[PDB]
Amino acid sequence: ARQRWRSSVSIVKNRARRFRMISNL
Amino acid sequence: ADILSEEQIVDFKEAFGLFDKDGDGCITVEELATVIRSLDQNPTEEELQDMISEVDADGNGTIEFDEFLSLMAKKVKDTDAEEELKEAFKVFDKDQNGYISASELRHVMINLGEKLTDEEVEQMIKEADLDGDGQVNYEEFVKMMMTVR
Ligand SMILES: [Ca+2]
Ligand SMILES: [Ca+2]
Ligand SMILES: [Ca+2]
Ligand SMILES: [Ca+2]
Repeated sequence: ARQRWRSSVSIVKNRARRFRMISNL
Repeated sequence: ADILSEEQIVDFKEAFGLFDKDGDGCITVEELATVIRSLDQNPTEEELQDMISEVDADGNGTIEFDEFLSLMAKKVKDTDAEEELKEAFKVFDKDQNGYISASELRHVMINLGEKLTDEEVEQMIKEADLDGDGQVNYEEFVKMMMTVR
């Protein structure tokens, strides 16, 4: 289940509802 | 596999619509500033204008869907652990109780377009949960993201 776990985190990164990129800058 | 489905553009499309309160089609520095300002932070307009013009080829002063998509879709690394480690946990632990509940992880899961089963749900969280307490603590999460083994 480590795959799905990472997928959830990886997918979240792509979704970035907070805009990690823009938010950071 | 390289599937890539509407679920990808949809997620971005949804977020984009959020940035553009006046669904004009293109996000403007002003609108962007308002959203950013209401994000618990207020960066200098200097980098904001430069950053926007940096990606926006025709640097028209607004980010188009195509630009927004590639902008994020392209940039996806880290450069900040405390950011990804905290941002993720913050999302998983919505209630921010220090533990990830199946229900919380259940949504964060299917909410991504995935139909799991009772068996999968168990191993899904039960696997990460080292204490088998049907919950995952931030500590366990960090270790799971580190060694993983
Ligand atoms: Ca607009
Ligand atoms: Ca542009
Ligand atoms: Ca919780
Ligand atoms: Ca645990």
